[PDB]
Amino acid sequence: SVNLEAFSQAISAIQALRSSVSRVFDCLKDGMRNKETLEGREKAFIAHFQDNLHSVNRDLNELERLSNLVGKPSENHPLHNSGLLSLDPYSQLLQAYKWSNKLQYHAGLASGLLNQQSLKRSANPQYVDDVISRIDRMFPEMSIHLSRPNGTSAMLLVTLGKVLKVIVVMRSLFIDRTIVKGYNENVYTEDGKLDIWSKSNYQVFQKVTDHATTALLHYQLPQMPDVVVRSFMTWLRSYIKLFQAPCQRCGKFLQDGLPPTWRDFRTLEA
Amino acid sequence: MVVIRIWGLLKPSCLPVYTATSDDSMSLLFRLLTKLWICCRDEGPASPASDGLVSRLQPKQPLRLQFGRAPTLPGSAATLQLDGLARAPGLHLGACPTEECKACTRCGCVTMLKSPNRTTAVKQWEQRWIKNCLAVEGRGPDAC
Repeated sequence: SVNLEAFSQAISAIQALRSSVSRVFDCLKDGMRNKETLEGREKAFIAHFQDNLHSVNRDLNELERLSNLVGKPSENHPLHNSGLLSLDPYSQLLQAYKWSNKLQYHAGLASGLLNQQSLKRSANPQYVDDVISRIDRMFPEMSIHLSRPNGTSAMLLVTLGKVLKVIVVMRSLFIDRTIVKGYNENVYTEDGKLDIWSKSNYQVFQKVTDHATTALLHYQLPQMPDVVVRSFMTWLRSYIKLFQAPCQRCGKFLQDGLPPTWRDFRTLEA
Repeated sequence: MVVIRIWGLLKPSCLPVYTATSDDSMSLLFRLLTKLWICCRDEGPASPASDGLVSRLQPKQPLRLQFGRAPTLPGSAATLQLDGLARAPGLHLGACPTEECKACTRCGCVTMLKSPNRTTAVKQWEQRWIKNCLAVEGRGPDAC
């Protein structure tokens, strides 16, 4: 239900249409201020005429969209507000709703713009890992698992559409010491005797491994490990296609990908 | 008003109220003005039922009248000095438009009209105003 944007657009469109026709009619009250050379006011006249055409076209385009609204308006939710004045002190509800939404938007914008901090320095539990894994596992198309046969340290893997699974063995909170493979080439279930590491591939995913290592040394936030691993997995998910290759053609090299800024492009160029 | 009314009877393109109900206001206008005339000829009343009835304003009120006049030299008693440039602050065919569109002949009394008058057969007015106008010592011209 995102039709609110199109409806606000239509509001702006009709307001602009009214303003434009009013200004057009007001400008026709007088001729050229001081031409002294020609009657080039016809140019501005044709410009206003085209603006009217633009307005008509926008009105038509918005009439084409915004098909219809659903029946039973308000979905029976404010029936309490629709109720008699006996139970309604009801407007207080909408007031608090608007206040909460405004405060939320304000806090979000403030936090976003506060990213450029001014802190010159920063000075004067085997239960969060499972919780974080459970939270991250709720995400779709990206299945994870963990066995941890080494010890206190964490050992886990992730899966994707293909069989290009990734082996990530890190500490309790922050992700480090990761490696990548492709199409069961690792076989890290019972490799040799157990879930082996072997730190290797067939000389193709080495670039992907280097990129992931660089990313691990880039998304290393001072705190909030949940946000850290979320950024990590979002970065990982950006390779589900490996088909497009902007800033070049998709033939430059073996592959093309380096999206640390949530946007991929031809590698070996940054 | 009666001669312009007989003119309108002779030709339908007279000067109407220009606001609304243009096609019998002239009748009630004439009636009201005759009422004020009789009520003011021989030491009559001024600005009571007459006032109450004329207090009705039909949807016909026009505005934006010229009221032609010109600035002056208000040097009252002590001092008013003016420079040579950058002056310091102190017919009915328009005579006050928004944009300039002709030679813009200036005038002192009320006129501020066009120099060639850009017309075909109004030459009576132009002829009567060929020479200096009413106290037209300030009958000047100005560009732009």
